[PDB]
Amino acid sequence: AREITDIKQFLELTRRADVKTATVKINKKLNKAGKPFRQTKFKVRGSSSLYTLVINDAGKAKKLIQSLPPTLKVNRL
Amino acid sequence: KSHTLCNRCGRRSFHVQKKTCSSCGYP
Amino acid sequence: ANLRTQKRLAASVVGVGKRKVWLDPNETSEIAQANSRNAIRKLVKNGTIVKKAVTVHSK
Amino acid sequence: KVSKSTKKFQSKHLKHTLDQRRKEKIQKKRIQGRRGNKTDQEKADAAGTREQQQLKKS
Amino acid sequence: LSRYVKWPEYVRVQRQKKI
Amino acid sequence: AMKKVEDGNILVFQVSMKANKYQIKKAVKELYEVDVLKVNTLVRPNGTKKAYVRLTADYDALDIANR
RNA sequence: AUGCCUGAAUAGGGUGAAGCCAGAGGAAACUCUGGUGGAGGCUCGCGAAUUUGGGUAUAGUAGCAAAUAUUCAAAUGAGAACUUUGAAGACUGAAGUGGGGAAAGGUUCCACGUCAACAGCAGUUGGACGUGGGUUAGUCGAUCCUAAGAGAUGGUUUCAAAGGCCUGACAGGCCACCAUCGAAAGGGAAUCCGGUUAAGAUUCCGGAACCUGGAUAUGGAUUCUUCACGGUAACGUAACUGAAUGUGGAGACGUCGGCGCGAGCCCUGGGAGGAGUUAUCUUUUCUUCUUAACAGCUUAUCACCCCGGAAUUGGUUUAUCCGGAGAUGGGGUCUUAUGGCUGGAAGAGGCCAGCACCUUUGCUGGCUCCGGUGCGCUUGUGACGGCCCGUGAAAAUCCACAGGAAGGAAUAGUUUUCAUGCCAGGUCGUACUGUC
RNA sequence: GAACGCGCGAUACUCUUUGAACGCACAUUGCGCCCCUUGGUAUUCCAGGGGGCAAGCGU
Repeated sequence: AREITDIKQFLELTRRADVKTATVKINKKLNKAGKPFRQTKFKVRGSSSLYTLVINDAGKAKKLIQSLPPTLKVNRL
Repeated sequence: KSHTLCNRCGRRSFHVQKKTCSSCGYP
Repeated sequence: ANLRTQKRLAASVVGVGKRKVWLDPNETSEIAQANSRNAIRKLVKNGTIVKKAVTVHSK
Repeated sequence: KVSKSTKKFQSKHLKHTLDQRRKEKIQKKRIQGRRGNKTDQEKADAAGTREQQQLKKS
Repeated sequence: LSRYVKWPEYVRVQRQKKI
Repeated sequence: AMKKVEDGNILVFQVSMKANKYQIKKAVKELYEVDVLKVNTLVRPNGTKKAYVRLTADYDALDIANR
């Protein structure tokens, strides 16, 4: 499995011809400041690997979710 | 276990160390 | 009324060995019909087959 | 706490090791008093050099 | 070395009979 | 074998001693007109060969067993 | 009797040899005292003996087949001391009466029915009988390689015509050396976790990943048009052509000792759950709080490089070894073994609580957190020191280096050890038990 | 003659694996090479089938 920090790379991954499904996973976890927050993992598998994008920002995750292709199947959790 | 199956005759007479059969003499 | 296989399956499913499983003496007929591990799991869930705890003995 | 190697050796090899030690001690004690058991260096020292041998012959 | 391998036996024999 | 057929989408066949996985796959494909995902073969104690032929998701093994 | 090849083992307690450090006596040599160090024909539990697997040479009498402890209630059954469940008593006590393997056995594995025979009483029980079910691999082994040795060819490469390759609008040229067998413990490309059966698992299912071979396409580089740069250096890189020929590395190699580090186990504090005991005392005793292969970033003792030139000799190990053949000191380069963070991955696994049913009767909600410790056991590893000794088996296999043959440009020049993309992986073993 | 199967051999109440036994090995269902042909995207890959492999310094 691979991790990617690039949002547009993830979007390019989800835009290819051989894309099956994308998984959106939510984790309720605390940061070093002690205040808990919501972390979102976007997972899509390419040719031979599973690429994961981890976002600790809620607004960015919402924008990325709204920017996903409308013909792409998305697994919630 | 000094002997094993002989391919030519099927008896338990093939000496493993000598690689020869004591019943049909193979080969 | 031969629950040897039932005890074996219960020990395997719960994973606590045959010395920790408890088969209900008042439910021999019900346990006798548990010929599969799914039925053993059902019996464990219903409480007919129970898992005994580790002995309380100081180290 | 006993080590694993100690347990393995004491379970496997202790008896024959002790027996061989006993046999070696017995043989050494038996041949301690015998006459005719010398090392090669001692035999050479008793033999002496060549010049010592012409000295002895004279 | 062994340079005789430059001549086969028949050649060597037929040249020995020449002598 | 029938449990595997109805659940695992796998057809269990008996094949010859002289057949390999390529031949079993090709024979299943030709005789039953199905796509073979994989073939796993073993040799039984009674001197016969048993093959588990898993078909692709495009085919239902229950339908092929009934047909 | 003496061997040879490849593996396992060569342990522990005690004592305390050289060498070294600090002292005292003496002009040296030396001798005492304390420490350190960890060696041996040291001890402890002509002769004899000298661990081990695989391979390979030269009268219903004697008596009960001997391995201790059984008791109570219920179920089945014609029949119960011997079958099953529960309760009690007892045993093995990790060097097991516990879980696996090689060899060997061959269905003894699992289910259903049975007691004619067998399991030296009995038996409704079975390693018995009868009928069925069961062993799934690109990644684990064999298959490949060679070891001692065996053994074809004409005794093991020998007075053998013993074979492949290259060049060129049939001739010429290059090279030497022998088949094959022999290891499921030696060398070797690559797979992990969770779940699943009456009996199958690194093989099945789900997820995740690597290895080898092949054809090809795209991007990038190959910067004026033609095989790229940087740093004093060690060396760094997204690439960055390389024939014959000649070399180098890995494979690939004795044993022992202490020291340093990592991991698993053990010990332990707080807290979040569950269980036991409570006439009295006991913030108490038990148990859960886990993170795989693989992948990205980062992280080194040693070694090496540059500056510099050292006695008032310094540095320094537990072990007195190092320095003008360049120390101390200052600044750098490298191997990634091994830690850390992250993806895999919490969705898994675990511990709880609650709500559904004469039924596959599964639904829902929480917690799965933060630390400490070492003459501890197991194991891996680094730099050393000691002793023996052929500089410590071979081969398959992969890589690199010298060398400069050849090739490369105007409507897609050459190369593709950089990146991404496609396809495939046959035969045999796999159930069960188990002299090393 | 032997092994495995249904007197017989996958055409089994034509002739499997062998055996003097013949591509090489062999206590293995192990390892190759050559010619034709067929299929799966196919000039390369993979697989199936058929048939095979015990010159001279002489005149």
